[PDB]
Amino acid sequence: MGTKNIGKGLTFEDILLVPNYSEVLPREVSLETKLTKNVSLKIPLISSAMDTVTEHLMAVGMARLGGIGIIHKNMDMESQVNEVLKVKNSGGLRVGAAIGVNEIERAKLLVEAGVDVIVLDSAHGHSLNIIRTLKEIKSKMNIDVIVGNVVTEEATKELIENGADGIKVGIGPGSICTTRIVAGVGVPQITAIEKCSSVASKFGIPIIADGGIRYSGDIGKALAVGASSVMIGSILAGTEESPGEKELIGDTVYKYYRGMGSVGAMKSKMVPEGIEGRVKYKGEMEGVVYQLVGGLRSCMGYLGSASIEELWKKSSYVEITTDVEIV
Amino acid sequence: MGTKNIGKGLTFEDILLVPNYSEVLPREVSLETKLTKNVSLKIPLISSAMDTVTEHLMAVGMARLGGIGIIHKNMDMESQVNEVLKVKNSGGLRVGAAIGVNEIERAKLLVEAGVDVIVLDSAHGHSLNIIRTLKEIKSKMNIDVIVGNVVTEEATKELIENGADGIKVGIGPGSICTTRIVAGVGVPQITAIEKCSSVASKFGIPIIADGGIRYSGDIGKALAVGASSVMIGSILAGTEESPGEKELIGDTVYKYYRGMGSVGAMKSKMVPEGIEGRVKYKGEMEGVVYQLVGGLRSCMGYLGSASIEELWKKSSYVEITTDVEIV
Amino acid sequence: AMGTKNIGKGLTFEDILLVPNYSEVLPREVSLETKLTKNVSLKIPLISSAMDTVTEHLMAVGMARLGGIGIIHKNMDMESQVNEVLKVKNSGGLRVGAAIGVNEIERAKLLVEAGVDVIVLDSAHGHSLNIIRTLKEIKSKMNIDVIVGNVVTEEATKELIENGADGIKVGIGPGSICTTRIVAGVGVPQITAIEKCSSVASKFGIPIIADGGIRYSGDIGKALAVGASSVMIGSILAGTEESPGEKELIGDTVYKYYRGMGSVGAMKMVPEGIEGRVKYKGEMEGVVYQLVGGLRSCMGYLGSASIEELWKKSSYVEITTDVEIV
Amino acid sequence: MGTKNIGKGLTFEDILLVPNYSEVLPREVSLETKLTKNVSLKIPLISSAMDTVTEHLMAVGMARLGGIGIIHKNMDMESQVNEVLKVKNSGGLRVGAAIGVNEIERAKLLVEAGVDVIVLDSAHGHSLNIIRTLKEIKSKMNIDVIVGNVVTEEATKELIENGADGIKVGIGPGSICTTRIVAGVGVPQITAIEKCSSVASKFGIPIIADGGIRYSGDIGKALAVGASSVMIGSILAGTEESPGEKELIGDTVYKYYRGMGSVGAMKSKMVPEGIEGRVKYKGEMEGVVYQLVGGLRSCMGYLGSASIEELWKKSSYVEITTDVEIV
Ligand SMILES: C/C(=N\OCCN)c1cccc(C(C)(C)NC(=O)Nc2ccc(Cl)c([N+](=O)[O-])c2)c1
Ligand SMILES: C/C(=N\OCCN)c1cccc(C(C)(C)NC(=O)Nc2ccc(Cl)c([N+](=O)[O-])c2)c1
Ligand SMILES: C/C(=N\OCCN)c1cccc(C(C)(C)NC(=O)Nc2ccc(Cl)c([N+](=O)[O-])c2)c1
Ligand SMILES: C/C(=N\OCCN)c1cccc(C(C)(C)NC(=O)Nc2ccc(Cl)c([N+](=O)[O-])c2)c1
Ligand SMILES: O=c1[nH]cnc2c1ncn2[C@@H]1O[C@H](COP(=O)(O)O)[C@@H](O)[C@H]1O
Ligand SMILES: O=c1[nH]cnc2c1ncn2[C@@H]1O[C@H](COP(=O)(O)O)[C@@H](O)[C@H]1O
Ligand SMILES: O=c1[nH]cnc2c1ncn2[C@@H]1O[C@H](COP(=O)(O)O)[C@@H](O)[C@H]1O
Ligand SMILES: O=c1[nH]cnc2c1ncn2[C@@H]1O[C@H](COP(=O)(O)O)[C@@H](O)[C@H]1O
Repeated sequence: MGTKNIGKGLTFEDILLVPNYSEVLPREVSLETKLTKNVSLKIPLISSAMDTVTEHLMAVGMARLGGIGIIHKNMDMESQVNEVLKVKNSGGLRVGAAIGVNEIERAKLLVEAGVDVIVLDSAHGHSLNIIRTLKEIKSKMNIDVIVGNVVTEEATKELIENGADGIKVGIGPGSICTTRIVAGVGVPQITAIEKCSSVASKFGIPIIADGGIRYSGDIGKALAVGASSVMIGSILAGTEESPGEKELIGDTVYKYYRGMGSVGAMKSKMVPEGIEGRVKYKGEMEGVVYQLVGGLRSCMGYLGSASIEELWKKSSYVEITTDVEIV
Repeated sequence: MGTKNIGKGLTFEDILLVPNYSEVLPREVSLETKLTKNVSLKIPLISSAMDTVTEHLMAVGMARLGGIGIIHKNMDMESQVNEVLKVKNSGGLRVGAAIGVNEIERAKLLVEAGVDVIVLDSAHGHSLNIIRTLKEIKSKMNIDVIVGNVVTEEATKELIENGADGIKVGIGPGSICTTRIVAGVGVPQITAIEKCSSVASKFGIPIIADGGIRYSGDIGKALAVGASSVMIGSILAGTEESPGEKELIGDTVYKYYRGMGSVGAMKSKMVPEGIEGRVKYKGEMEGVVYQLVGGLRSCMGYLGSASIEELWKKSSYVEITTDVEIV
Repeated sequence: AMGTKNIGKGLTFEDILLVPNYSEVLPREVSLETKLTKNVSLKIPLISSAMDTVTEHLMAVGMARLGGIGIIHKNMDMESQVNEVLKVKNSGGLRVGAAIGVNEIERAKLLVEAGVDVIVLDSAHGHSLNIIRTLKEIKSKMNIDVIVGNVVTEEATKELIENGADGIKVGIGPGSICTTRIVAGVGVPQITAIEKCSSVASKFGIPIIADGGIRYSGDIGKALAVGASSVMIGSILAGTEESPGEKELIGDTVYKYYRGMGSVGAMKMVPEGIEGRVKYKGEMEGVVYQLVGGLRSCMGYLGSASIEELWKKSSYVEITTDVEIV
Repeated sequence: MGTKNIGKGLTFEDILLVPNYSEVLPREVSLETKLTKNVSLKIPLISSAMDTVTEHLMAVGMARLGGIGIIHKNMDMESQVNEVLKVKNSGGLRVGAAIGVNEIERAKLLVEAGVDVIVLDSAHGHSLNIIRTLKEIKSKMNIDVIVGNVVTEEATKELIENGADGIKVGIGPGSICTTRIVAGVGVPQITAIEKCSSVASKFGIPIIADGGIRYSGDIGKALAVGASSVMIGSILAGTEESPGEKELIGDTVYKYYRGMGSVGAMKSKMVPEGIEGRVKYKGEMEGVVYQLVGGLRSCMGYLGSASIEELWKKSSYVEITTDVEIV
């Protein structure tokens, strides 16, 4: 009854994947995927380009486990290049790096330093400035470019037309995100993946599902509705390999975790669109990633899918509504 | 299922605005709007006509920042006139003043005092007494009259036909409102703005979205579905410029904030339709208004809208369902 | 809706809001006169519940004086119930009701002889053989208006009316102290239940009593708006001084006992009500004043000068379900 | 709005049963039911095959009250056989026993020991391994086999065609279940029973509703939408007859209750799909079961159903939205 009402948006919590006939065990499924149309991964996990999540140590950790880390850009170009070189000089290991609009010089140095992918990011990926930066990169240098963040078919189509090698989806869903309350803007993440994958898959362009992952189950849901990989922040921020500081709040140890659109991140008249928060310290990332990969394998076993491509073809979900004390 | 069921009603929390292709930056958008058909504002913010929110200092503050304040009527005619004169005597600043049903004498004195707009208020705007008062004002004096509060198409049409220069929308959504629980009456504010805007827009008559604003994001939502401006109470009640008293509750400083239909406000056999509450002290209104305006600019940027006219044209929304500890 | 046994969405009071109409009537001007049964009228549409923590003679005298009516509960010997009814009648000839259960023909007889104005035939499941038999037997042996409940369906409403019901009490599920939903898994949301039952009863001119679930004055307006002629109230009145419930100090607050008639204590088993406590509210007149005031406000918003007009003009909208009150 | 969306899933809390005309009292209803196509029970209650719920003492209690207990498999074959023999030597009492995939030797020993039903269970019942194990059992020995857990029509149909004598439904609903959050997989239990019973009732094959029972009212709901019986874990875990350990926490006594997919159960590199929890100690199981049976009787009385078969015929439900302090 609303003219401007385009429908009901679903987030991860709104749905559950329905089991299929299965002939494959969790241990047997292949988790190989495409990061961009020219770069592959062994597992579909990416660490977020945030200054409390990913520098060289996190990037090295991610790559060793078959994923990839995106070096954040909240540092001068020289330091970012050096972080990339740190990962690259640690054996033949893939690594990514973030840039912002009009940062062509930063992009050039990164590419020279041997980065495998450039992540061109903005709060609003479907914009004139972003597209102009994209076209400039593709014409000046030889590199795969992931562009984001977008949530619509139209955005996805236009970015692909201008040379996007990967599409990053997510406005609204981040754990430290306040765009939804500051600007009133967003799209629930399942719906956003569905819309963007509906265009991108037609062109063989990978969708990165960015933000809102809380449990391993969410990874399965994101991939099932069309994503090729997921980008993760808060979960990895609590690990020993994250660059964030530590603080003892009362009894337990916490790691700092802040949005790149927070007051503190922007200092490194403002209208912040992210908070500065704390997450519980969780130790080594390897144990953390193992559980995440373990959960996804279990999911794909339930859906009888031996690969992500198969999962796209076989998956379906149900909408759900939203006395034992756990030890 | 019920014949009397007119459908599902949405409030601000129920929806999220969808991003469009954008070639305008937040800093570049124009927030100019019409308060009434003959009075314009530089920003679409109005402070509520309540005795804990708007007297002359709040009204001056709002006017200086491009908005307007409505002097409340919980005082003798002479006192209300003097408050208006205080705003008027400090630069050529705009100001409004509230009156109730049959208060023709008060309105006359306010108009003579140079008030820019009269706000004819009632719990139930769509009524015989309100219409009569409106017609009497329009025939005895020359001034723009805003009439409210209403939530239906029929109400909006009738008030416009009888000469209303602006329509104030909102029954149910105010933070201190108990009409919904005392009378069981109301309409969720997004739905109410849509219904009323569907009639008023072709007439070129501005809709004021009154009540329920908690975050800057809500302002964007209100304007996007048809409103020309928003009226705000509780957010401004906490500022140093509001007339409410201060109380120290344990650790933090609070300001009094009460509905004009509360027992205490009606004392200044009763059946109250508002509560007497407290809100945290927030300091200078300038910083508060800065954030609100900033959030709206962010919104219009996401929606590629360089003006409010453009926002009405381009906006769409999605209906939504309703680990990190903030520092 | 995907399930073959799914008959649709059920709405309770909290699920909806009444939409304002054009109004030419003030809250003070509306008439609250209504029918209790097709032969008994009331000045206000409020009934106090037939529970042993809510209504004995003092509550029933309170209700009647204010324009409503009280239903004396049946958790007492027959002679005792008659004496309560006689206490109400001895003071101004005020109207009063009384509850009976299935097969309690002797009790109904004594009550009618005592001058009761209406008999309330009550069961957990009103649409049953035993209830129908008792109803038919009453109508044939004595001359009295009989309210029957509780029911939630069109077919229940129709059959009870065809067997002589003078009023229909609607409510399975909504009571504040009710656990039928949890114990039996049974019930219908109260807005939907009133709509279904009134759709049948309005054709025969038989009043609907909306029983249970009232928390705020606004709920009264909603119930009447969708077809009810009156509402029955328990927990709100249970905290008043006129209620027969005991009082207990818990912490720094005085509480009144309030228990379901299907609770262990009331029956003294598979209980379908809880034993609870409600905050003490003082005299009932002030409480009833607020309730009536809120309903007047509602009828003013909906431009309805009477309950009849409210039935004709009312519509509602479905809704989704940092100012700190002093 | 989503193509892979198969609809809204309902759990127990989402519905309420609608009363029918009744000519039967709660005390008059028959609770007799089929456990499998060749085994009948006096009441439709089964205790879960978990090591904190059912060993011989629980199984004897369930049998004497008219139901049945399923001896868990987290013990050696000889120990499980010994538990079965303990129940059989306590008079002619029904008893069941659980096996996993490929546990043909275990099944043979249990059958030779006089077990009345084999419960072939897996996290994902609709799989190649489960089907092969089923066909192997049916071909090598003579016993009724209950197979689970499944949530779909296709799964139900295939297991039945391959010789299942009972179908256990439930992926998602258990009180200690985290398959939902670890794998992102599940189906709300009312919907799951509906889908599976739509197939199984055509073949006269009983549906067991497994998991998520919290109140007696839930049993009525499960049977009403097509189940022949319900399996219960958490409710019975707190009884004196459960094998769980006891522990004082504060001033209240708790019993241990853990998923069989918990790390604690699998110890008796893990990716658990159940939690380790505690439930309040509730004394003898007899009083507990009495309330559940009484609740179901009350339900069938409301629905005018003198038997479960009649309940299937007459039942309907409504979908619902989801100041008195209890003593
Ligand atoms: C929200 C955000 N990042 O989010 C990542 C995707 N969820 C973020 C990161 C750093 C700074 C900021 C800040 C600077 C706080 N805010 C924005 O940039 N907001 C914004 C609003 C509308 C538009 Cl159209 C544009 N734009 O680039 O043209 C930007 C935000
Ligand atoms: C609720 C309210 N204001 O709300 C502002 C808009 N949300 C308010 C303010 C002062 C006094 C009151 C009081 C006096 C407490 N309440 C009403 O006036 N209620 C009301 C109900 C229905 C009608 Cl039909 C009429 N009417 O005069 O025609 C009035 C309420
Ligand atoms: C639930 C209830 N009253 O509710 C009033 C309306 N909500 C109540 C009052 C006293 C005792 C009880 C008790 C005795 C606790 N429970 C029932 O009577 N339950 C019940 C269930 C199904 C049927 Cl079919 C019948 N029946 O008489 O035919 C009765 C309940
Ligand atoms: C979840 C569960 N039981 O649930 C009972 C019914 N809800 C459970 C019990 C013991 C171990 C486990 C463990 C071992 C923790 N997890 C699984 O077995 N998970 C799983 C995932 C997908 C598949 Cl395709 C299969 N499989 O049948 O090969 C198994 C889980
Ligand atoms: O300040 C911000 N505001 C909104 N989103 C942000 C901000 N900073 C980072 N993000 C996004 O949030 C994601 C992480 O989401 P999380 O894993 O749910 O913590 C990142 O990959 C970014 O896309
Ligand atoms: O007592 C009352 N009851 C209901 N609404 C009120 C009352 N007093 C003021 N209002 C409305 O509530 C608005 C403020 O809502 P808020 O900004 O959400 O606090 C005012 O502009 C009035 O329209
Ligand atoms: O024990 C019980 N179980 C269920 N309903 C009850 C029980 N006792 C009283 N009731 C109902 O609950 C109504 C009161 O509801 P309340 O006003 O919401 O407290 C009564 O008028 C009865 O219809
Ligand atoms: O570890 C587990 N993960 C998920 N489900 C489990 C696990 N262990 C047992 N279950 C299921 O949960 C049921 C008990 O559900 P409850 O009665 O709601 O506690 C059992 O009968 C099993 O079907």
